[PDB]
Amino acid sequence: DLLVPKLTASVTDGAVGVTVDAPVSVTAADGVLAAVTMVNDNGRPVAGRLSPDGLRWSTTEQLGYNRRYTLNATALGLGGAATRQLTFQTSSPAHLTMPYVMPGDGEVVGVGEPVAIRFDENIADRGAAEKAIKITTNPPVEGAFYWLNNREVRWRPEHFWKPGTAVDVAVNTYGVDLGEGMFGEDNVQTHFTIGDEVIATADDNTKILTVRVNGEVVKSMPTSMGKDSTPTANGIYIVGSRYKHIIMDSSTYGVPVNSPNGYRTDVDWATQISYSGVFVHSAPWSVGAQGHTNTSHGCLNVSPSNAQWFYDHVKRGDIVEVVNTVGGTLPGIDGLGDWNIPWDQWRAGNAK
Ligand SMILES: *C(=O)CC(=O)[C@@H](C)CC(=O)C(=O)O
Repeated sequence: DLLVPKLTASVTDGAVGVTVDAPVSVTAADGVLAAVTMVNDNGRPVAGRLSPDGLRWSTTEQLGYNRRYTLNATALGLGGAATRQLTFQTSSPAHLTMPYVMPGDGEVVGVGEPVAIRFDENIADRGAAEKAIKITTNPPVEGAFYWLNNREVRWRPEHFWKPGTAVDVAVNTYGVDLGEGMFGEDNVQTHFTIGDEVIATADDNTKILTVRVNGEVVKSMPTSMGKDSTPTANGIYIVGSRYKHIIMDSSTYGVPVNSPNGYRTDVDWATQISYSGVFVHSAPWSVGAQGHTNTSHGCLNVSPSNAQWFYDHVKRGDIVEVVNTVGGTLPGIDGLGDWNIPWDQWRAGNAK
Protein backbone atom coordinates (compact mmCIF):
# COMPACT_ATOMS: atom_id res chain seq x y z
CA ASP A 1 0.00 0.00 0.00
CA LEU A 2 1.89 3.03 -1.32
CA LEU A 3 1.13 6.32 0.45
CA VAL A 4 0.00 9.59 -1.10
CA PRO A 5 2.27 12.55 -0.21
CA LYS A 6 0.93 14.95 2.43
CA LEU A 7 1.45 18.72 2.43
CA THR A 8 1.65 20.67 5.70
CA ALA A 9 2.12 24.44 5.89
CA SER A 10 2.85 26.71 8.85
CA VAL A 11 -0.22 28.65 7.70
CA THR A 12 -3.69 27.55 6.62
CA ASP A 13 -5.81 28.41 3.62
CA GLY A 14 -8.23 31.23 4.42
CA ALA A 15 -6.10 32.39 7.35
CA VAL A 16 -6.05 36.11 8.15
CA GLY A 17 -4.03 38.26 10.55
CA VAL A 18 -0.96 36.17 9.82
CA THR A 19 1.95 37.78 11.66
CA VAL A 20 5.03 38.49 9.56
CA ASP A 21 7.46 38.08 12.46
CA ALA A 22 8.18 34.56 11.20
CA PRO A 23 8.92 32.78 7.91
CA VAL A 24 6.28 30.67 6.15
CA SER A 25 7.16 27.01 5.61
CA VAL A 26 5.80 23.94 3.82
CA THR A 27 6.58 20.33 4.65
CA ALA A 28 6.14 17.09 2.73
CA ALA A 29 5.41 13.65 4.17
CA ASP A 30 5.37 10.34 2.28
CA GLY A 31 6.99 12.14 -0.63
CA VAL A 32 9.10 15.17 -1.48
CA LEU A 33 8.36 18.74 -2.50
CA ALA A 34 8.59 18.96 -6.29
CA ALA A 35 7.38 22.56 -6.53
CA VAL A 36 6.69 25.42 -4.14
CA THR A 37 5.78 28.98 -5.10
CA MET A 38 4.48 31.92 -3.09
CA VAL A 39 3.36 35.13 -4.80
CA ASN A 40 1.90 38.33 -3.40
CA ASP A 41 -1.36 39.87 -4.64
CA ASN A 42 0.43 41.54 -7.55
CA GLY A 43 1.90 38.21 -8.64
CA ARG A 44 5.42 39.06 -7.51
CA PRO A 45 7.23 35.89 -6.30
CA VAL A 46 8.55 35.62 -2.75
CA ALA A 47 12.08 34.31 -2.22
CA GLY A 48 12.14 30.82 -0.73
CA ARG A 49 14.47 27.89 -0.13
CA LEU A 50 14.00 24.14 -0.47
CA SER A 51 15.99 21.84 1.82
CA PRO A 52 18.40 19.43 0.06
CA ASP A 53 16.36 16.39 1.12
CA GLY A 54 13.38 18.05 -0.58
CA LEU A 55 11.23 17.79 2.55
CA ARG A 56 11.12 21.40 3.77
CA TRP A 57 10.54 24.71 1.98
CA SER A 58 10.66 28.09 3.67
CA THR A 59 10.56 31.76 2.76
CA THR A 60 13.93 33.50 3.08
CA GLU A 61 13.08 37.19 2.90
CA GLN A 62 10.81 39.55 4.81
CA LEU A 63 7.05 39.18 4.37
CA GLY A 64 5.08 42.41 4.06
CA TYR A 65 2.26 43.87 6.11
CA ASN A 66 -1.17 44.12 4.57
CA ARG A 67 -0.71 41.47 1.90
CA ARG A 68 -2.51 38.56 0.33
CA TYR A 69 -0.09 35.73 -0.40
CA THR A 70 -0.82 32.64 -2.46
CA LEU A 71 1.10 29.42 -1.86
CA ASN A 72 1.31 26.56 -4.38
CA ALA A 73 3.05 23.30 -3.53
CA THR A 74 3.24 19.88 -5.17
CA ALA A 75 4.60 16.73 -3.56
CA LEU A 76 5.60 13.54 -5.35
CA GLY A 77 5.96 10.10 -3.80
CA LEU A 78 5.89 6.48 -4.95
CA GLY A 79 2.23 6.63 -3.94
CA GLY A 80 1.43 9.51 -6.28
CA ALA A 81 1.13 13.28 -6.33
CA ALA A 82 -0.63 15.96 -4.29
CA THR A 83 -1.11 19.68 -4.82
CA ARG A 84 -2.44 22.36 -2.48
CA GLN A 85 -3.22 26.03 -2.92
CA LEU A 86 -3.28 28.28 0.13
CA THR A 87 -4.10 31.97 0.27
CA PHE A 88 -3.66 33.96 3.46
CA GLN A 89 -3.55 37.59 4.58
CA THR A 90 -0.93 39.13 6.84
CA SER A 91 -1.34 41.64 9.66
CA SER A 92 -2.75 45.01 8.64
CA PRO A 93 -1.40 47.53 11.16
CA ALA A 94 -3.22 50.73 12.07
CA HIS A 95 0.10 52.21 13.18
CA LEU A 96 3.82 51.53 12.87
CA THR A 97 6.43 52.28 15.51
CA MET A 98 10.18 52.41 14.91
CA PRO A 99 12.53 51.39 17.75
CA TYR A 100 15.85 53.06 18.56
CA VAL A 101 18.43 51.24 20.66
CA MET A 102 21.24 52.70 22.79
CA PRO A 103 24.10 52.36 23.35
CA GLY A 104 25.59 52.23 19.86
CA ASP A 105 26.74 49.10 18.06
CA GLY A 106 30.35 48.10 18.72
CA GLU A 107 30.57 50.72 21.48
CA VAL A 108 32.47 50.23 24.74
CA VAL A 109 30.61 51.71 27.71
CA GLY A 110 30.75 52.03 31.49
CA VAL A 111 29.37 49.72 34.16
CA GLY A 112 26.22 51.78 34.70
CA GLU A 113 25.07 51.72 31.07
CA PRO A 114 21.53 50.34 30.67
CA VAL A 115 20.02 48.95 27.50
CA ALA A 116 17.63 51.53 26.07
CA ILE A 117 14.87 50.93 23.54
CA ARG A 118 12.99 54.06 22.52
CA PHE A 119 9.96 53.87 20.24
CA ASP A 120 8.63 56.80 18.21
CA GLU A 121 5.08 56.05 19.39
CA ASN A 122 3.37 55.25 22.70
CA ILE A 123 3.32 51.52 23.40
CA ALA A 124 -0.12 50.24 24.38
CA ASP A 125 1.13 46.71 25.14
CA ARG A 126 4.45 47.05 27.00
CA GLY A 127 4.49 43.33 27.78
CA ALA A 128 4.56 42.52 24.07
CA ALA A 129 7.45 44.93 23.58
CA GLU A 130 9.44 43.39 26.45
CA LYS A 131 8.85 39.88 25.12
CA ALA A 132 9.99 40.96 21.64
CA ILE A 133 13.31 42.22 23.00
CA LYS A 134 15.96 39.50 23.27
CA ILE A 135 18.92 40.38 25.49
CA THR A 136 22.01 38.18 25.79
CA THR A 137 24.83 38.70 28.28
CA ASN A 138 28.27 37.12 28.69
CA PRO A 139 29.06 36.22 31.29
CA PRO A 140 25.31 35.67 31.91
CA VAL A 141 23.58 37.91 34.45
CA GLU A 142 19.99 38.65 35.46
CA GLY A 143 18.30 41.89 34.42
CA ALA A 144 14.83 43.36 34.01
CA PHE A 145 12.78 45.85 31.98
CA TYR A 146 11.44 49.14 33.33
CA TRP A 147 9.71 52.01 31.51
CA LEU A 148 10.85 55.60 32.04
CA ASN A 149 7.93 56.87 29.98
CA ASN A 150 5.34 55.61 27.47
CA ARG A 151 7.97 55.24 24.75
CA GLU A 152 11.28 54.17 26.29
CA VAL A 153 12.02 50.99 28.22
CA ARG A 154 15.28 50.18 30.02
CA TRP A 155 17.03 46.89 30.80
CA ARG A 156 19.76 46.46 33.42
CA PRO A 157 21.20 44.07 36.04
CA GLU A 158 20.65 44.39 39.80
CA HIS A 159 24.17 45.76 40.22
CA PHE A 160 26.61 47.55 37.93
CA TRP A 161 27.86 45.49 34.98
CA LYS A 162 30.93 43.32 35.35
CA PRO A 163 33.69 44.73 33.12
CA GLY A 164 34.42 42.57 30.08
CA THR A 165 30.78 41.57 29.73
CA ALA A 166 29.31 41.34 26.23
CA VAL A 167 25.76 42.57 25.73
CA ASP A 168 23.59 41.66 22.74
CA VAL A 169 20.31 43.47 22.12
CA ALA A 170 17.91 42.06 19.52
CA VAL A 171 14.78 44.18 19.11
CA ASN A 172 12.61 41.81 17.07
CA THR A 173 9.52 43.98 16.78
CA TYR A 174 8.75 43.54 13.09
CA GLY A 175 5.45 41.72 12.64
CA VAL A 176 4.68 42.04 16.34
CA ASP A 177 1.38 43.45 17.60
CA LEU A 178 2.46 46.06 20.16
CA GLY A 179 -1.15 46.88 21.01
CA GLU A 180 -4.09 48.70 19.46
CA GLY A 181 -3.09 47.86 15.89
CA MET A 182 0.42 49.21 16.31
CA PHE A 183 3.15 46.98 14.87
CA GLY A 184 6.93 47.30 14.69
CA GLU A 185 8.13 49.06 11.54
CA ASP A 186 11.40 47.11 11.62
CA ASN A 187 13.92 45.25 13.79
CA VAL A 188 17.11 46.59 15.33
CA GLN A 189 20.14 44.76 16.67
CA THR A 190 22.94 46.33 18.73
CA HIS A 191 25.91 44.75 20.51
CA PHE A 192 28.25 46.40 23.01
CA THR A 193 30.87 45.64 25.65
CA ILE A 194 31.35 46.69 29.29
CA GLY A 195 34.70 48.45 29.78
CA ASP A 196 36.51 49.44 33.00
CA GLU A 197 34.68 50.31 36.21
CA VAL A 198 34.79 54.10 36.47
CA ILE A 199 33.04 55.54 39.52
CA ALA A 200 33.37 59.20 40.48
CA THR A 201 32.04 60.25 43.87
CA ALA A 202 31.22 63.86 44.74
CA ASP A 203 31.13 64.34 48.53
CA ASP A 204 29.50 67.57 49.66
CA ASN A 205 31.23 67.18 53.04
CA THR A 206 34.67 67.42 51.42
CA LYS A 207 33.70 69.25 48.22
CA ILE A 208 35.88 66.74 46.36
CA LEU A 209 35.05 64.69 43.25
CA THR A 210 37.04 61.46 43.51
CA VAL A 211 37.46 59.34 40.40
CA ARG A 212 38.07 55.63 41.00
CA VAL A 213 39.10 53.31 38.19
CA ASN A 214 38.63 49.66 39.13
CA GLY A 215 38.80 50.51 42.82
CA GLU A 216 41.83 52.80 42.50
CA VAL A 217 41.79 56.54 43.17
CA VAL A 218 43.32 58.19 40.12
CA LYS A 219 42.03 61.75 40.32
CA SER A 220 40.81 64.10 43.05
CA MET A 221 38.95 67.17 41.86
CA PRO A 222 37.99 70.13 44.01
CA THR A 223 34.44 70.93 42.96
CA SER A 224 31.68 73.45 43.51
CA MET A 225 28.20 71.96 43.28
CA GLY A 226 24.76 73.55 43.60
CA LYS A 227 24.30 76.45 46.02
CA ASP A 228 21.73 75.80 48.77
CA SER A 229 18.76 77.24 46.86
CA THR A 230 19.59 75.22 43.73
CA PRO A 231 21.38 72.18 45.18
CA THR A 232 22.82 69.24 43.29
CA ALA A 233 20.60 66.21 43.92
CA ASN A 234 22.11 63.24 45.74
CA GLY A 235 22.14 59.85 44.06
CA ILE A 236 23.56 57.84 41.19
CA TYR A 237 24.11 59.50 37.82
CA ILE A 238 24.92 57.71 34.59
CA VAL A 239 27.41 59.49 32.34
CA GLY A 240 25.85 60.41 28.99
CA SER A 241 27.31 62.56 26.23
CA ARG A 242 30.49 64.66 26.44
CA TYR A 243 31.23 68.00 24.77
CA LYS A 244 34.36 70.01 24.01
CA HIS A 245 32.12 73.04 24.44
CA ILE A 246 28.38 73.56 24.75
CA ILE A 247 25.90 76.34 25.42
CA MET A 248 23.94 75.37 28.50
CA ASP A 249 20.40 76.71 28.20
CA SER A 250 18.19 76.37 31.28
CA SER A 251 15.06 76.56 29.10
CA THR A 252 16.14 73.23 27.61
CA TYR A 253 15.52 71.84 31.10
CA GLY A 254 12.25 73.60 31.90
CA VAL A 255 13.62 76.71 33.60
CA PRO A 256 13.16 80.02 31.72
CA VAL A 257 16.49 81.79 31.13
CA ASN A 258 15.06 85.12 32.29
CA SER A 259 14.13 83.40 35.58
CA PRO A 260 15.83 83.80 38.98
CA ASN A 261 17.32 80.33 38.44
CA GLY A 262 17.61 80.60 34.68
CA TYR A 263 20.91 80.81 32.81
CA ARG A 264 22.54 80.56 29.40
CA THR A 265 26.20 79.64 29.73
CA ASP A 266 28.83 78.71 27.16
CA VAL A 267 31.10 76.16 28.89
CA ASP A 268 34.09 73.98 28.05
CA TRP A 269 34.61 70.25 28.52
CA ALA A 270 31.07 69.36 29.51
CA THR A 271 30.09 65.85 30.53
CA GLN A 272 26.33 65.38 30.95
CA ILE A 273 25.17 63.17 33.81
CA SER A 274 21.43 63.91 33.92
CA TYR A 275 18.66 64.81 31.48
CA SER A 276 17.68 67.46 34.03
CA GLY A 277 20.83 69.31 32.98
CA VAL A 278 23.53 68.30 35.45
CA PHE A 279 27.01 68.53 33.91
CA VAL A 280 30.59 68.08 35.00
CA HIS A 281 32.21 71.04 33.20
CA SER A 282 35.01 73.63 33.31
CA ALA A 283 34.17 76.45 35.72
CA PRO A 284 37.14 78.87 35.80
CA TRP A 285 35.06 81.66 37.37
CA SER A 286 34.62 79.60 40.55
CA VAL A 287 38.05 78.00 40.96
CA GLY A 288 38.30 79.86 44.26
CA ALA A 289 35.10 78.31 45.63
CA GLN A 290 35.79 74.76 44.43
CA GLY A 291 36.61 72.50 47.38
CA HIS A 292 35.07 75.03 49.77
CA THR A 293 31.68 76.41 48.72
CA ASN A 294 28.80 75.44 46.41
CA THR A 295 27.87 78.18 43.94
CA SER A 296 26.34 76.50 40.87
CA HIS A 297 22.78 76.03 39.60
CA GLY A 298 23.38 72.33 40.07
CA CYS A 299 26.36 71.34 37.95
CA LEU A 300 29.60 69.99 39.33
CA ASN A 301 32.02 72.87 38.76
CA VAL A 302 35.67 71.89 38.42
CA SER A 303 38.90 73.37 37.07
CA PRO A 304 39.44 73.62 33.29
CA SER A 305 42.15 70.94 33.40
CA ASN A 306 40.10 68.58 35.59
CA ALA A 307 37.10 69.08 33.29
CA GLN A 308 39.17 68.15 30.25
CA TRP A 309 40.62 65.25 32.22
CA PHE A 310 37.08 64.08 32.97
CA TYR A 311 36.21 64.49 29.28
CA ASP A 312 39.24 62.42 28.22
CA HIS A 313 39.00 59.63 30.80
CA VAL A 314 35.29 59.15 31.56
CA LYS A 315 33.00 57.46 29.03
CA ARG A 316 29.31 56.90 28.37
CA GLY A 317 27.97 54.56 31.05
CA ASP A 318 30.51 55.41 33.73
CA ILE A 319 29.06 56.42 37.09
CA VAL A 320 28.95 59.63 39.10
CA GLU A 321 27.67 59.46 42.67
CA VAL A 322 26.65 62.49 44.70
CA VAL A 323 26.43 62.22 48.48
CA ASN A 324 25.56 64.41 51.48
CA THR A 325 24.23 67.48 49.63
CA VAL A 326 21.23 69.44 50.87
CA GLY A 327 19.31 68.36 47.78
CA GLY A 328 16.93 65.45 47.44
CA THR A 329 17.59 62.36 45.34
CA LEU A 330 17.80 62.22 41.54
CA PRO A 331 14.51 60.91 40.05
CA GLY A 332 14.81 57.29 38.91
CA ILE A 333 13.13 58.19 35.62
CA ASP A 334 15.43 61.12 34.85
CA GLY A 335 16.82 59.30 31.84
CA LEU A 336 20.21 58.90 33.50
CA GLY A 337 18.98 58.14 37.02
CA ASP A 338 18.00 54.49 36.46
CA TRP A 339 20.10 53.18 39.36
CA ASN A 340 18.23 55.29 41.92
CA ILE A 341 15.28 52.87 41.63
CA PRO A 342 15.47 49.94 44.09
CA TRP A 343 16.04 46.57 42.40
CA ASP A 344 12.79 45.06 43.72
CA GLN A 345 10.83 47.93 42.19
CA TRP A 346 12.81 47.76 38.95
CA ARG A 347 12.53 43.98 38.71
CA ALA A 348 8.78 44.16 39.32
CA GLY A 349 8.74 46.50 36.35
CA ASN A 350 5.79 48.52 35.08
CA ALA A 351 4.50 46.75 31.98
CA LYS A 352 1.03 46.68 33.54
C1 LIG B 1 24.37 73.30 35.31
O1 LIG B 1 23.31 72.90 35.74
C2 LIG B 1 24.66 74.77 35.41
C3 LIG B 1 25.51 74.98 36.66
O2 LIG B 1 25.08 74.62 37.76
C4 LIG B 1 26.92 75.57 36.52
C5 LIG B 1 27.14 76.15 35.13
C6 LIG B 1 27.18 76.62 37.59
C7 LIG B 1 26.44 77.92 37.30
O3 LIG B 1 25.39 77.92 36.68
C8 LIG B 1 27.02 79.18 37.76
O4 LIG B 1 26.28 80.16 38.00
O5 LIG B 1 28.25 79.28 37.92
